[PDB]
Amino acid sequence: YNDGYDDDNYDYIVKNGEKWMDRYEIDSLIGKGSFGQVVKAYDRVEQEWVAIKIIKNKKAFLNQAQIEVRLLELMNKHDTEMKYYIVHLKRHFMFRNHLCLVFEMLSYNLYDLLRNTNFRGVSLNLTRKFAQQMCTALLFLATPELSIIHCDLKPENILLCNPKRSAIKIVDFGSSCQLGQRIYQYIQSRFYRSPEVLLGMPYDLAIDMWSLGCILVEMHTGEPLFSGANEVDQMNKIVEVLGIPPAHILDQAPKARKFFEKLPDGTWNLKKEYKPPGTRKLHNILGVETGGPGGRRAGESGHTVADYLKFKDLILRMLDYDPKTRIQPYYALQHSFFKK
Ligand SMILES: Cn1cc(-c2cc(C(=O)O)[nH]n2)cn1
Repeated sequence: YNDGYDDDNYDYIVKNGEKWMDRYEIDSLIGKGSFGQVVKAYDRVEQEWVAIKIIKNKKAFLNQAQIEVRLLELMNKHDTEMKYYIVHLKRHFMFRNHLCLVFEMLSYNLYDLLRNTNFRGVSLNLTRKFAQQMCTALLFLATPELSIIHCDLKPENILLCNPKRSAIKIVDFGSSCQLGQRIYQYIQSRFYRSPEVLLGMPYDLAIDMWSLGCILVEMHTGEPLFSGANEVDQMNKIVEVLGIPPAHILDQAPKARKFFEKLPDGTWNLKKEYKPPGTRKLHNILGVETGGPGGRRAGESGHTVADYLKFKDLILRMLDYDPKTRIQPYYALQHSFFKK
């Protein structure tokens, strides 16, 4: 395989200590994905640490990574400080028949941060810092020239700049596209997957705001909001919290009847275990009136009933079933939850 450089997965066989083009010293493997691998490397020439994404030696992944490079370079062009919430691609090159994207070195992902809380969550004040940054990132992505749908927002794809600060960036535009082909695909990681995608409808940038709402509840509670074992379980768990989707959505949805039944009067209900629809209130999940998630924020700074009510209002607006009326990033940033 590839003069002995590749395994039977078309991944490059990483050897710690290896030196590339008399410039990069491979330190270690920090990441694996469907695209290939991510390694920590010291760039001798610029005297800095870098994350090198080594794409599999297979034309499908190489072609996809060429779109990824194009989108990252498109974002890099922009003369705005909002692009500093997106991972910086420094350059790319072909090496031993692998396309390599050289990124800035970031730190732990938000999933590592949740594991460090022992899955009990971070303060509302830290959740607020992360929410403000992520809404600015999505405001940037929805710049008309860009119109980029990330398509895979989740804690694992949000990384701290460094382990000491609250500063974060979005990584992994490997699954990303520009708005244009209004088509259905099976996309987003299941826990963070929007009702429109579950329902087989075409998607737009609002799917990233759905994911963000799920992420921010999980950051504070310590656990995924909607942890489906499959699509039916995923939709059932969404309906536990938010109730039955609007009829005008289900009437247009190719996969409506995978989860719902149309009754003789044209109203819809869940198909033939689960809490009844709308019984698992976000009010109760967040512990608005009971000192936060499992009561653990009882008498803490900036954890008032009014603080929780603002958070709950913002999340409910991000978890709108209707992608047309789902809150857009600018209006999220104007939300009273951010007024301190
Ligand atoms: C620590 N670190 C990981 C990364 C990184 C970037 C990506 C990506 O864009 O796909 N994946 N991992 C950067 N720094």
